[PDB]
Amino acid sequence: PVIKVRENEPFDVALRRFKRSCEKAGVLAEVRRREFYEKPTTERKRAKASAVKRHAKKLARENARRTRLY
Amino acid sequence: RKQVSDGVAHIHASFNNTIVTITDRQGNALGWATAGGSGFRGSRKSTPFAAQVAAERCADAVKEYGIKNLEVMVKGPGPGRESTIRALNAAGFRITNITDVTPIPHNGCRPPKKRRV
Amino acid sequence: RKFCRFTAEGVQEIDYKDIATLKNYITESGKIVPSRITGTRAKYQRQLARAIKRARYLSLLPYTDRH
Amino acid sequence: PRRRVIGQRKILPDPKFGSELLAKFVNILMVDGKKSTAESIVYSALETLAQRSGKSELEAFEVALENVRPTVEVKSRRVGGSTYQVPVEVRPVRRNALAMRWIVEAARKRGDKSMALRLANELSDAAENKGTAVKKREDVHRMAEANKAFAHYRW
RNA sequence: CUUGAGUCUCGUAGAGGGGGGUAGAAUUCCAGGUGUAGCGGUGAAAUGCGUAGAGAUCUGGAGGAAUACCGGUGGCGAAGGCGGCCCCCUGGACGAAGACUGACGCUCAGGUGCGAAAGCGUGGGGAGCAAACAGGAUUAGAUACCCUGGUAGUCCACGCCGUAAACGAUGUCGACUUGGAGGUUGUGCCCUUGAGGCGUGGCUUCCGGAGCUAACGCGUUAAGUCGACCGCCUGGGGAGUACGGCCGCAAGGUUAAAACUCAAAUGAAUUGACGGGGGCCCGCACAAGCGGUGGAGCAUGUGGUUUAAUUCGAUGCAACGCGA
Ligand SMILES: [Mg+2]
Ligand SMILES: [Mg+2]
Ligand SMILES: [Mg+2]
Ligand SMILES: [Mg+2]
Ligand SMILES: [Mg+2]
Ligand SMILES: [Mg+2]
Ligand SMILES: [Mg+2]
Ligand SMILES: [Mg+2]
Ligand SMILES: [Mg+2]
Ligand SMILES: [Mg+2]
Ligand SMILES: [Mg+2]
Ligand SMILES: [Mg+2]
Ligand SMILES: [Mg+2]
Ligand SMILES: [Mg+2]
Ligand SMILES: [Mg+2]
Ligand SMILES: [Mg+2]
Ligand SMILES: [Mg+2]
Ligand SMILES: [Mg+2]
Ligand SMILES: [Mg+2]
Ligand SMILES: [Mg+2]
Ligand SMILES: [Mg+2]
Ligand SMILES: [Mg+2]
Ligand SMILES: [Mg+2]
Ligand SMILES: [Mg+2]
Ligand SMILES: [Mg+2]
Ligand SMILES: [Mg+2]
Ligand SMILES: [Mg+2]
Repeated sequence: PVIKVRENEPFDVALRRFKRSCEKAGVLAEVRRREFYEKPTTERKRAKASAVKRHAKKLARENARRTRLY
Repeated sequence: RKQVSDGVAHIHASFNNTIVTITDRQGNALGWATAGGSGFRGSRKSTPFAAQVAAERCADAVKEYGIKNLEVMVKGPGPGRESTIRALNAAGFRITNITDVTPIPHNGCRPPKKRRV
Repeated sequence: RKFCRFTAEGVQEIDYKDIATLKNYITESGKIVPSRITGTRAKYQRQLARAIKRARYLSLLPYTDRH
Repeated sequence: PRRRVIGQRKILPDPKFGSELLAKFVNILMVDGKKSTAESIVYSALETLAQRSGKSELEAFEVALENVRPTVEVKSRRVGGSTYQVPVEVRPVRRNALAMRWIVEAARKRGDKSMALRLANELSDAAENKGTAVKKREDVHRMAEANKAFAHYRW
């Protein structure tokens, strides 16, 4: 994430542009992943659990589009 | 002693401490300041405020060199990735480039084991 | 909204030599953009990623933006 | 205070100077519901203070308040394995309350003969920026400058 | 005889396997430059590192290991498993059209081969990580969790071991039985008119109908309806143990009892209660405050002790100026 400040660019908006570039690159998330070793069984379990959650919200949304809370 | 007027700010932002080093374009250090060395220890050390104080101290540690503009290289995930940059700007510096230089291995060495805390 | 350009041009094998298109599927930092975002088919994504790795070997595209 | 929003009880201004500010002072000084003896102590102390330093009684009392009134305090927030003192700015109403209480406690700890003399010396010392009351303001502010690292981030 | 099972032709996808190269990040180490008082680590610390110049930063070098992004309830493999890129050798699967063989099939005790990780042998290699071990903490103790280090091992070659919650806790093969939304990979046809339409195969994910099921659930990839063969079970414990045999360098593996003892052990689901689970909301619960109690003397009640008797009852909150 290399940010170059342009002419008439306020510093605050340049810093904000830097946060986005780091965020889209996932630098902070990557370091969190690599801080400790995750057993291959664990990440496979974690990946499967995330896939289930991701799919579960897709199906659960439909029944909430068909329910009248009041 | 000598005037360079174009420096580079290296910011080492770990979870426990922040090290701010000002150097010229060729990597030769001119001054440094850390949160631990700025009157903060233990819990207080790993705070964005402590990193910001360190950046301010590193400015006076380098003011004699007459630096006008400098680039910022941020490394590490810890707090003080941001406050030190603002403190550098508030110190009277022209922030030209901001780049992240956090070491990201491409599946290199095995990291330590998970902490069971 | 995002469809597969390769399938719409009948690209057959993506060419590592064609740098112009490959830059459209790498991020600013040089990472490979997932097909979820570009909308490319799975078959061409494997061809696309394979092609990018060869270009990187030949130093036609950067591995990282830092280097 | 879990949910109950509480309004404000109105206090009558003092009989002599008609100040809501001073009426709170006699309430803080009063003990066991002896309001009349409390204001006697306060009124005589102000009379001594006014003559001892020239300024009008109400103006003189205010000057002492300005020198004792705090602007930041430390609330306490326990963390797993430690206790954190979070600096927080204090409301203008609580500003006066803390100053008034600190002066009264400082006066009660003084060695002067009468409570009026005990009080009158304290506002005199406070107006000149010395004594226990202002020392408390120094300690509260130093504590809240040392913990500026935990402010906002742990508010 | 050709419909089961095979062979041939043309293509397709794939981390399938073996061998050999190679590339870029990053860690560590070595040498040097700048530079100065801390670094590191934790819940907090300390051990440790540092004025003998660390950490930070820049340049050069060495070495090993693993391949971010792509990456996907995606793909391949009988299973175990397989993930940078390139080449060499090589297995299987699937689709299209036609031709060929003519039941050549299914299953399989014994047998044989493969088989994660750890472990074993020999010779290498060794960056990171890390059993053992050492120190620092934590604690009532702490042979732990946490911290600083760290050997075997993890890596390579060749042998050995043959075990895993080796799991879909579901043996293989074949046929049959309503559907819906996807993923992946072939293929036919239609103004290709497109980032189209209509079919037709393989594999795969999630729902769900009948039916089945103790229930949970399974549900054309069955745990439905049937057929073929194999393996296996017969209360809990003793015990996957002893003895014997076979295998192994060893660790051990495999086959596999009995006496004895119990009236249960177990599965699923239900109502509660509970959680150092979650959510929401309260209450002088905390917070924000004021005044006390605990110290003193006395009043009073209780315990205890004492006494001929110190009548009896009340004992966490909810007994103790209580029945009185
Ligand atoms: Mg650690
Ligand atoms: Mg020494
Ligand atoms: Mg092949
Ligand atoms: Mg014939
Ligand atoms: Mg057999
Ligand atoms: Mg092994
Ligand atoms: Mg060995
Ligand atoms: Mg050896
Ligand atoms: Mg350790
Ligand atoms: Mg020890
Ligand atoms: Mg270690
Ligand atoms: Mg077994
Ligand atoms: Mg397995
Ligand atoms: Mg089994
Ligand atoms: Mg179902
Ligand atoms: Mg039995
Ligand atoms: Mg029995
Ligand atoms: Mg045995
Ligand atoms: Mg035996
Ligand atoms: Mg509950
Ligand atoms: Mg309270
Ligand atoms: Mg008492
Ligand atoms: Mg009694
Ligand atoms: Mg009785
Ligand atoms: Mg009784
Ligand atoms: Mg009773
Ligand atoms: Mg009572």
